[PDB]
Amino acid sequence: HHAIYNVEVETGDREHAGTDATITIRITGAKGRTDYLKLDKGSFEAGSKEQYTVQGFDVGDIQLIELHSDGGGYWSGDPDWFVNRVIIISSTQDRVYSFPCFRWVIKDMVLFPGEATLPFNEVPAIVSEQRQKELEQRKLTYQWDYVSDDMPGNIKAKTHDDLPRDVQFTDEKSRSYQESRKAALVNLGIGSLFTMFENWDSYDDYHILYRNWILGGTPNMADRWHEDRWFGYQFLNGANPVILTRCDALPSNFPVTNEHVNASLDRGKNLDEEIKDGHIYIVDFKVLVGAKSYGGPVLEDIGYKEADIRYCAAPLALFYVNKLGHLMPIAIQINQEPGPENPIWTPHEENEHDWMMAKFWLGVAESNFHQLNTHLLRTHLTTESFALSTWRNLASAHPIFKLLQPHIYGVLAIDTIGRKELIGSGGIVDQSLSLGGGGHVTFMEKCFKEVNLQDYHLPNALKKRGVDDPSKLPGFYYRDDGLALWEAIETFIGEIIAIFYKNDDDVKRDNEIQSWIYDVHKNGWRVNPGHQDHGVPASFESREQLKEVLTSLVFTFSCQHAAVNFSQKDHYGFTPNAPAILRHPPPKKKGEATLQSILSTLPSKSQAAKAIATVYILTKFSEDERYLGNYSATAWEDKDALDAINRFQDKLEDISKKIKQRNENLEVPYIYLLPERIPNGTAI
Ligand SMILES: [Ca+2]
Ligand SMILES: [Ca+2]
Ligand SMILES: [Ca+2]
Ligand SMILES: [Cl-]
Ligand SMILES: [Cl-]
Ligand SMILES: [Fe+2]
Repeated sequence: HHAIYNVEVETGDREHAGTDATITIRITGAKGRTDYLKLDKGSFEAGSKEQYTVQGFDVGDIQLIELHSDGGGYWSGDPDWFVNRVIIISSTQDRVYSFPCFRWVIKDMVLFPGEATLPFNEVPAIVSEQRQKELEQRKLTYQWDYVSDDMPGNIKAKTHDDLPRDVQFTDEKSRSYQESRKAALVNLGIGSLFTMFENWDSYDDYHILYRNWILGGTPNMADRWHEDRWFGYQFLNGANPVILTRCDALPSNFPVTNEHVNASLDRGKNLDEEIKDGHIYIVDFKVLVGAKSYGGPVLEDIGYKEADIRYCAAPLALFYVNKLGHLMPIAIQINQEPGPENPIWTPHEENEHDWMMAKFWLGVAESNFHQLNTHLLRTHLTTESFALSTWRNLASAHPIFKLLQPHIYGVLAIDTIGRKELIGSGGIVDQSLSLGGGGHVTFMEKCFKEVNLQDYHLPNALKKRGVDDPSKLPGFYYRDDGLALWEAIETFIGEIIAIFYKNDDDVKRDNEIQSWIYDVHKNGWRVNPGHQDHGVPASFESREQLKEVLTSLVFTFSCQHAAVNFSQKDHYGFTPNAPAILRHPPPKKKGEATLQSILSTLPSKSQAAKAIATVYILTKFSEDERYLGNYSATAWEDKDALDAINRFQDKLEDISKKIKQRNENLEVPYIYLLPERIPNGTAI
């Protein structure tokens, strides 16, 4: 009683997926196991589907398989082998066994047939043993490390190439990244020569700086940045749509009166009435107090007491929804502590240059807050903790591992690269931000102390901010598109949960999902001295709770990151629209600003050029990117999971059509939350 096994192996299409190592396969079932059988005839190229017929002991019902690679011979260039799937038919069994993989094969790989399972679901003992062994190994490979006591946990890895191959960039992403860095150096050098002796004379001089870059079009604020309406617009639909809140009373330290702003109001009501009516909005950049900027200045409540010396601010700014539904800037106080030396500036300044300068100070605060808090910390660095916990704690056979895989990809890679090339001394931030030079890390630490997982729940966060009423605050497309996508992701995730978890007891009994959240709770977002609670539960008690955390996480990896990252070309491409460095301290009296003093405070030509270069690198989509819901490289087998995926993709298609229809009637289409433009993950 031998059996004949027909074995088909599908190698992934990605670069270097293939192998010339000698490959064998051991088959285990109810009756025993075969020896390692050779899969020897023909090549294993990328994208190949290769068939083998091997004979051995009849194992009966197949329960697991083991692939072994000899790691190549002397001439083998890249023996590591990326395997999509193995399909086996045994001559003795009236069944097709399907073993999804979608992971790199180094020397040994154990695979199980059929649908995903929770750890307590009934399977052969040998399957449970192998599952436990996988997780033991994961914990050795995937280890916690920390920038400081005040930063979320990251993966331990010296450089990108020290990362497990499963979490490195694909070669296509590495090429996209490395080529972007080369192109940026070339464009910077050519632009430097071209503008070398230019007398930087006017705001329009900065337009030259994006001209020799492939950005996907002229920044859409280039022609309108100087208009108060479009300045206001970007607090809803630009790169940092996260800080504006409804103002139900002026802060005590921001003493704006009806006299300051009455000339801007246009619905027939005074400031107090407009506040009650829900048409008054505010930003408060208080968190920036104490920030250390390059060259040494330290920000105080009052502001500040040839060298590269940079400045920031902690402003408050007031906005008004006018009768046409436009969000208009109506008052700015550049720093926190009000008085004659830190007054209230309005669009009605006697000296028009004073109002423009006030707007630039608001923009510098916004840029440093956006790049470091909204983007780097609150997408990349904080979600990285969850990516790491997924690898540490969820088995590859776990349905939530399968769900998260397409979404967690990239973040470990880019952050590992970034801990050198973006956050590191001399790096991207140091050249392009006021807070570069070291103050940027302290600032992220300060922000992290306040981070709560509830912040990542879009509907709750928009409601908390008072920005979710379209009748009071119209024209807010980040909200509208974000909420549509939140709902689609939440529906999908709930349907997936319902397939594998039949009730709350199933969640409670799932030791892997419990380990997963506890690892983040205890080791990931550590509540350390001086930290607020981080809102990370120590355990899961229900399917609804599991859904809310997964939805928050998936939405952040994909949608949130896209909205605050890929919006950067339009926001920052024309430097005066959004300066990230200022070179002189703020005014201590009114009447000082001239075009010339403004141009000397704004970023230099080369500072501006480096901001553009940075944006170019951080916004480059890889040629192998997969966008939201594209699950072509996922390990699902369950028919009901496949159906839930179908419904999700169809819903995303409907959302995409609705967004395009909405956009065809907009002066400035809002495109960053189209599903075809949202990567599954945070990869750049
Ligand atoms: Ca290879
Ligand atoms: Ca072949
Ligand atoms: Ca399908
Ligand atoms: Cl055998
Ligand atoms: Cl499955
Ligand atoms: Fe990013």
